[PDB]
Amino acid sequence: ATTVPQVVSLDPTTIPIDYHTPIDDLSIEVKDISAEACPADEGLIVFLLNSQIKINSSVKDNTINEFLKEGNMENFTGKLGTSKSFYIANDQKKYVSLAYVGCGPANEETELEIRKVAYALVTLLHDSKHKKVSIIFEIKIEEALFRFFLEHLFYEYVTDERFKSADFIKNLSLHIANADAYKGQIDKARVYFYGTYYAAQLIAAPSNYCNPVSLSNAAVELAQKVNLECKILDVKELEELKMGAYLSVGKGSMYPNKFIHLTYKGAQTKKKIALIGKGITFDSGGYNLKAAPGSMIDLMKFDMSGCAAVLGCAYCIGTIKPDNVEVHFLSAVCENMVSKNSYRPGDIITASNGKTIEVGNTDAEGRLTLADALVYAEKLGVDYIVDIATLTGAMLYSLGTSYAGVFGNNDQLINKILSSSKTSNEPVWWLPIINEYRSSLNSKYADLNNISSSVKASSVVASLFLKEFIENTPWAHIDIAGVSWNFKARKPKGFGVRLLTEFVLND
Amino acid sequence: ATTVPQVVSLDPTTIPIDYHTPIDDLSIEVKDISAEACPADEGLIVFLLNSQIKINSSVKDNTINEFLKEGNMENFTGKLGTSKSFYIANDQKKYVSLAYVGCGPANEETELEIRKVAYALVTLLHDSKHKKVSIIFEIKIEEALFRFFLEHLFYEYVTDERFKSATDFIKNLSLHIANADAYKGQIDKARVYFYGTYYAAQLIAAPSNYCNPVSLSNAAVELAQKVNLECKILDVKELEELKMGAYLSVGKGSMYPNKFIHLTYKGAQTKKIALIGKGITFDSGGYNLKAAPGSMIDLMKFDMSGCAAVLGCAYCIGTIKPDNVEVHFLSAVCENMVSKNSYRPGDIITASNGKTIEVGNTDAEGRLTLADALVYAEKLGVDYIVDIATLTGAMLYSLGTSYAGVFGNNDQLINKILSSSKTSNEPVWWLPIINEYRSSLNSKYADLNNISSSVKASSVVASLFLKEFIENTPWAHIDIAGVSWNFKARKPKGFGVRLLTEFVLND
Amino acid sequence: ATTVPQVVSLDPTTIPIDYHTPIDDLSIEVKDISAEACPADEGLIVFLLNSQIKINDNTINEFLKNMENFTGKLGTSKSFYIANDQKKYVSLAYVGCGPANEETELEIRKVAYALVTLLHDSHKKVSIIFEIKIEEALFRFFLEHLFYEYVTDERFKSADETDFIKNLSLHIANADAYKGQIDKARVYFYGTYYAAQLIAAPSNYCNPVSLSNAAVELAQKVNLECKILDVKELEELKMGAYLSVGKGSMYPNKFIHLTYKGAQTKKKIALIGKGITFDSGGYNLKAAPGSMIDLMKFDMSGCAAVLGCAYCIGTIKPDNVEVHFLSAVCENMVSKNSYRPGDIITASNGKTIEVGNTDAEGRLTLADALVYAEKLGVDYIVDIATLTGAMLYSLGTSYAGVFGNNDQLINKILSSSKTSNEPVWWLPIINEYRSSLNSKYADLNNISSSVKASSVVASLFLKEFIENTPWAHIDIAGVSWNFKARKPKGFGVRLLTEFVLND
Amino acid sequence: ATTVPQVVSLDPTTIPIDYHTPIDDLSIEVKDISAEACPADEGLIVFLLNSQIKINSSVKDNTINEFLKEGNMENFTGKLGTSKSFYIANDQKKYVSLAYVGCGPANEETELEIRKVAYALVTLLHDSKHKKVSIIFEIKIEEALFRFFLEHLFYEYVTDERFKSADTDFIKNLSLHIANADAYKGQIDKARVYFYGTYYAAQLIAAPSNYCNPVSLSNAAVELAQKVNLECKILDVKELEELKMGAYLSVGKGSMYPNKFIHLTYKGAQTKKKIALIGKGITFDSGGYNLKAAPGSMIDLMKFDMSGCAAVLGCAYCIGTIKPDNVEVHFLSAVCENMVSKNSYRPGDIITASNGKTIEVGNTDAEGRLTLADALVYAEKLGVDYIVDIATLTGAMLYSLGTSYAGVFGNNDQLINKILSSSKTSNEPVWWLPIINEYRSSLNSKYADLNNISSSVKASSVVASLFLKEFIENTPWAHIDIAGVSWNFKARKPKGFGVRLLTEFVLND
Ligand SMILES: [Zn+2]
Ligand SMILES: [Zn+2]
Ligand SMILES: [Zn+2]
Ligand SMILES: [Zn+2]
Ligand SMILES: [Zn+2]
Ligand SMILES: [Zn+2]
Ligand SMILES: [Zn+2]
Ligand SMILES: [Zn+2]
Repeated sequence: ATTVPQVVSLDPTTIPIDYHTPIDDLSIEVKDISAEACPADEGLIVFLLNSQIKINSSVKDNTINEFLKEGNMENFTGKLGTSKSFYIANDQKKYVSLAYVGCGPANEETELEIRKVAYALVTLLHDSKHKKVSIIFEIKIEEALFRFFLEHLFYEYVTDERFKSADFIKNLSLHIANADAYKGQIDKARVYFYGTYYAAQLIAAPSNYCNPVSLSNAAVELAQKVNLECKILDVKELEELKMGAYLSVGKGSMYPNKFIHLTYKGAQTKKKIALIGKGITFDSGGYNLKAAPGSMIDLMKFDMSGCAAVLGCAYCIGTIKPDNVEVHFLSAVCENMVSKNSYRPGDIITASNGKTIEVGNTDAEGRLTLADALVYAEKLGVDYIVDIATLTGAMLYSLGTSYAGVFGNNDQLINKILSSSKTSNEPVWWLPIINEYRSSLNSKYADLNNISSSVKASSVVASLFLKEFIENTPWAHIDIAGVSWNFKARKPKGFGVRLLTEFVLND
Repeated sequence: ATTVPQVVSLDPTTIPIDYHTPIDDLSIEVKDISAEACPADEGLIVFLLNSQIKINSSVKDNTINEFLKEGNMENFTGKLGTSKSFYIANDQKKYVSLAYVGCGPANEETELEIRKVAYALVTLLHDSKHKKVSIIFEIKIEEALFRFFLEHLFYEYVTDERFKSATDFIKNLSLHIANADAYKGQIDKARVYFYGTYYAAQLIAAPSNYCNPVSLSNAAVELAQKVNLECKILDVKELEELKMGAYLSVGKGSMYPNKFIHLTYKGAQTKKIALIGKGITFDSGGYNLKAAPGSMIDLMKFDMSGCAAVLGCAYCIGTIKPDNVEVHFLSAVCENMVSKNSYRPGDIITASNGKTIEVGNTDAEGRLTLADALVYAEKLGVDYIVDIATLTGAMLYSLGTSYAGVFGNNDQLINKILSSSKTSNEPVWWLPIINEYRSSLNSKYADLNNISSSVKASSVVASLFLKEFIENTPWAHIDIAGVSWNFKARKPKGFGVRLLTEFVLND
Repeated sequence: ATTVPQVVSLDPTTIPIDYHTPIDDLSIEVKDISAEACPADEGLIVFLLNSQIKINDNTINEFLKNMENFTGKLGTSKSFYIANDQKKYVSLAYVGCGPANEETELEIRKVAYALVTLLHDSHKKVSIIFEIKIEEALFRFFLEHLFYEYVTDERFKSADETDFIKNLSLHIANADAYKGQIDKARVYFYGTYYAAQLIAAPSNYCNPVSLSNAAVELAQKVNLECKILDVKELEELKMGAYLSVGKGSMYPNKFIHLTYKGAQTKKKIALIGKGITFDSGGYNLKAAPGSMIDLMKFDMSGCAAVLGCAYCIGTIKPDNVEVHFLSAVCENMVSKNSYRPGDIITASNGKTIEVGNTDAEGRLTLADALVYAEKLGVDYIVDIATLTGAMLYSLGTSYAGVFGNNDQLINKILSSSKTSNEPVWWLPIINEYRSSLNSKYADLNNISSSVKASSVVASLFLKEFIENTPWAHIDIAGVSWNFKARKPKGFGVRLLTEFVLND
Repeated sequence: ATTVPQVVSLDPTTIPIDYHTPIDDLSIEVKDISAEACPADEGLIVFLLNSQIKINSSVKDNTINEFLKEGNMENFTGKLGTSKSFYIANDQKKYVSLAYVGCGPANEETELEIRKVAYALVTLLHDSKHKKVSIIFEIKIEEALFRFFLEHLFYEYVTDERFKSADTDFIKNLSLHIANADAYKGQIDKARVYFYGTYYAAQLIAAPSNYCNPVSLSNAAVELAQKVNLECKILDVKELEELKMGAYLSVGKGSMYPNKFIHLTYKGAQTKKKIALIGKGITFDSGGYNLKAAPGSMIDLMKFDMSGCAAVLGCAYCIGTIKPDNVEVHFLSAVCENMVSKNSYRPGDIITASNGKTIEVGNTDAEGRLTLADALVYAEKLGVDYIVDIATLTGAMLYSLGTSYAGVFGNNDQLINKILSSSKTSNEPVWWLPIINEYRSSLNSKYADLNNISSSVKASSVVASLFLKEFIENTPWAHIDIAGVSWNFKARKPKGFGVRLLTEFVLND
């Protein structure tokens, strides 16, 4: 591991990462709701019900089953997110916990409803210490949405304690009709959960823990754990490659720039893919400092969410090991700071493809690092290039906090991203690259400016800028500035890991 | 002729409207580029050419035709928007004006390129006083886009002089293009579509002291008489009987009574559509006054642009008179002012459908008027309800100034709007109604709030609020807040007229 | 049309004005410091000295030759009590004036303030010894400012003749030359005091109706012709710009037009003053930090200065000059009836104006006043008005700016500024900015698209309503109100009077 | 000291400068409009005409001359900036390019109109492949404005491509036809020199701050002094500390580039006035800890905070080339960079100027006047007759005089009127603004002798001039504030404002 520079001896030198979660010690069984009815012998028994629908399945325990047949759920409505739990004596006179969780109207369940049900369920788990949990699915739910339910359940259940100064559930039974049609999703849920969990752990780490050096060290360790080729480019080689845009952003930082390049090569029993993640470990804005009201400087540790989503996907692909596919996981990591050595508003810098860029705003630094990453990616000779980045805060005013935005130059590639959004249940919406705004990026002296003089549609403008660094490879750009961080829950979502993994696997 | 209330005798009482334009005195002829070559007789001959392509057409005048054969256009390269013009003597010793206008690379022309070509060409006309103009189309262009070129040409050519304190225009226009017979059907359509846009732009550009709820409803009456449409203007008392509490609350603070415009077209019996346009003749914001930097209060005469596009569509439909269709043109017209009688932030109002609304912001008044208009429209028993409105300024940060956004509850109707966008060449993009934001509209005391507490995706939120007033009819919503007013040119676009007209005619 | 409309019975119906001041009960005499020496006697004796220069009657003329601690610096002061031939009494004071022969309007304002501070903290007989060389015009200015700082405005206090000086003696070398400036000071002081009283009057007291009634009262006191134009006459005159501004006010517009005609033994002048009794900003409301909405009663300072000069001219009554005192008075408020941002209005000369900002209303009223003044067939048109807050960032709070279309008229304003000692600085009308006032639909916009030089833009707008008459424009937005003292200066009265009397 | 420090190897180490323009390859001739009438034999012919005035000059080609006697102005008004182009066969039946250009009403042309006419014609030169051009002046212009026309023509004709990644066809022959041509022939060489001096200053200003830093800028001055043979003296930090320039040195504390004080000296041949020209030279102004973060602070354009230094160096080129007699000129600039760092000076620091006066730093973004203070002290120690400083000092200028007229302050009426006279003959507009003594107390400090800003007076341009006057004791001194006029916001380029103004001021003394 490369040594992390420190100011005082108390500065941390590694990112604490939990490579083991309570889910690793969890048994998970899918059982037919009728032919393998829940015994209700210990722990928690949760019924997932639709609005104004009564319980229809049975439990093998006579006492509990007789209570259910009374059909008295008090004021439980089945309304989405509502909950009602209580303890009751079994046939062995042990007290088990029964619970109803509402799922909304029947046949209208989407990722939204799934997340609300999983959250309400985890609220009861955090308020208890059961060893066995039984979930009775009295709802119609597709296989991929069933897997997503388990992924989100685990996401809400496992808390992050790495930065606090201060016996979980061991068996999980899932009771649903046609159980055999869902068993193939269980161990996929394990992988997708941890990849998302890994990404969130990197995003939540504060910037004094997660810096360009420690984050690159973590990618080196990751590549060894899931058996990937690993290459970390240092400043000297970056200078040789003429990555002027990427190197200029890091000038003001005490941490040297680190360009992560991991490669997965599957068994030959064809397609080559480049995944690029924005990796700004902390974005102060530069001399265009984030000082305006609402600029959320205290949350800018999450400007490497794109890089985390790529590394989380690297875990998933490195674990699943698909055949006949080659994937490169890339991220130009650095830190955007204020210093005597920082690059200034108005500076003109040269990208690795020779194009000159006038820096109209140093807080638009992400696209500068992506420009050199895109040029690097196209030089690899891949069939598709996909980048994911917390780019434009204007995403909060367009799609908002639930739906990410995808831009691209190839309709076929865009449709693959939308498909993976459906099977991963990470919502994405297609937005246009409007050529009429291109002229607002013109510069009097440089080839381009990195920000627009006239156009307020920042997300569309930023996509136009990035497009200038792809010559003729199918390319797509996913802006997760609005969806990466959950402002209400004050935690990351790990958004993008499952989306990118589905894109690689279906290809 | 309802009397317009005045404060001083100098206050105007009508909207000046030009029912006759120079296009009504212009001859338009489409001629084959080779079999009816341009004679270079008099006036202006403009060659529309692509990048790095030589002139291939011919003129019947031998002096000029010999000049063209030399193939020296100096430094004109064909780049989009560029132009070169000069005067040269023909076979009769008369000085003719020749010109080249660049249309960009070949086979890449869209509504964007066409608008730029038409603008560069009109620059030459406004710098001249020719009686005859000949446009030589050396480009590949589809019929609908060819019609659009003419519509926009006239749009840039005819200037608005109604408010200047201060015959002289072209009389013959010849269009030389290959396979000319396929384009002749478009001319009369261009004449009607142009004036529909021209008419809408005149209502929008009229200042609010001229265009108030009374004078604009008077104009709608006159329009209905000139194109034979059924007309009905609902007054305050009838609106009170219909319990339009939301619409009426917005107008409480104005010296002009509310006026609900209802025009109806019914074609020969040889589908039923409701078109709703937002009609705030001036939006001061109310007690949530538009005082923040960048709120553009001086331009808020444009908050009736939706009403203008509906009336412009009414002219087009009332003139073309299609068969087998019935269209209702609706607009709840009012004015949002500050007064002792104004409704306050925090007031709870009741809509015509019984739902109570807490007014979290008086500057979110358009959706309140549309709410009662949607209830009114659904009572008519129509097959499609489409509204168009300058709703949310957030559109400037999402799609920007070129593309309008469309929301809806019915994918088949949304796709009909998208299809109408392609054949009208008024760009529109489909944006989602994200149900996760609906709870952001909940009110502690009323059924709904009119603005969100948490979500900043203002355009999505507004669409969720409007949806609460559509019970069971296919409905679509077009947000033209970003595209209606051309900020750089300081004039309106008349956006929506041709989009909505194409919608009615196609089915 | 002459009674002030009221919302409640307690709303005031007229402006309280003090037509008599303690200065009218004060006897003033100029004595030669050498010939008729100062007779010490009993009372206050004030010494006006320069820096590092020492003083040069009863007992203390040998007290004439001690003061130490007092250096003579500008504003410094002392005190002492004396023997006398008779004996046992007085006060005697030193007050500095800074280095010798470096006295301008600034130094004398501060000297007069220090002397008034002595009087405010204390007699009936006062003597001021002028051991300084100041010319006759600045000598009158010292007495004008002394009275200005001495008379307090108590019209709006709730608390309730014997409190003031009654005899003032001024000892100065060659005193025969200054004797003529005494009565001119009395006239000039009250003209400035009168203007200040109107400006300080709150907007609920001073409104378009009560201000026009005050003009009616003033004209009666100096026999000036007075004509007040009402809405109906303004409509037939087509003053659409001026009437648009007042649409949202509960007070009807009132156009003041006084006329003075001297005895013929020639020159015709038109003086225009901006008269917005309160400027809320309209729908372009003054809500940003720094907009000073609580002080916008001073947006009729120009009208106040014009009426104050009407008093002086109506009192001095110079020969061979005809003067017209004009002010389109109104109130800029927010209401269902107010004109909106973006409205297009028609001025009385036919030009259409797009209202890019309802807080630029002053120039709309002046536009119709200028057209009105030019139709009177005069030789010079001078307007004074609190137009642009940019003046605070240009010349500041001490110097006013003057623009115009005629160099000779401008230099006459500049020379009047020198003899009136109201500082003014000449600023340019830069024609390159004219294009920024173009409107896509109207002939003109009232504000600029791109140019931030806002005081220059405003003058370009005003110029559009003068066809072919010498015209000058004085922007007093920065100098009218004394922000640290929280009172008006009455700026412009003496400047305009000097311009009229010198002709 | 001369090495440019770099953070990465890709950081530039020199300011690219075009020392050769297409104007250097263009032949220019002035011919009498009557005794040497244009032949209209080849190339492009442009007539400069006033509104509603017919063509009055003739031309040798009888076909073209016949075309001229016939109107052919059916849509040409002569309105300012309008034009009309023709292709016409001459006596030899070859097509000739001929164009009309409107200059507005007669006898009303100022620098404003001439700037628009020059722009209109650059369009025709760009849209024409003719490399021989003849301009016929059918308008009344004095010598100085005629020179200004050529200067601005060149300014708009040449483009700055030093920072484009892409990539010389220009006009080669220019004939100027005007009445009484003999009186205008001397303006040609002057316009050539005045143009490049303006062009050179605009190149230094347009250079981004990572190219133009205190080191590379002083090195450019060294190179300029060699090319034009001037004495060059660059004072480094150690000598600056010896001279006790605490104000100037405090501003650059937070920069990675060391302070560089440029001192160029011209001494004309003896056949004896001494002038000192000081330019503000902040290569980048972030504002310091008083960071430029407020809306409209234009932090992305603050590479132009050395526009004064550029105008002085551009003047040095002109004086070094023209080489007037019996004049000694000093070209000074205290160059530095105002940055945020652990080493920067803080708001509220008290620093000591080289004349002993202590200064409380009420705002670190008012650093320009602090560097000028030590530069003014240095300048008066030279014992000169006039001191003139030029600086992008107060953003308030944009609200007072605006984008077209600069402001001049000073302590000497005679020098101020010389600056105003230079403004008329250089056609760089300037307006005289007052130093109002009543605001002086607003600069007093409870602890220091002075504050660098006022907290009560908002007339910041006047206040700044009052501050600078505290560092001139007994020498005629003028101060030219070009913050509003230096940068053309609509065109997005510098003007090189001040070069010709200062050169005219030196030459006519
Ligand atoms: Zn950023
Ligand atoms: Zn960032
Ligand atoms: Zn609104
Ligand atoms: Zn609205
Ligand atoms: Zn105002
Ligand atoms: Zn005002
Ligand atoms: Zn600064
Ligand atoms: Zn500066």
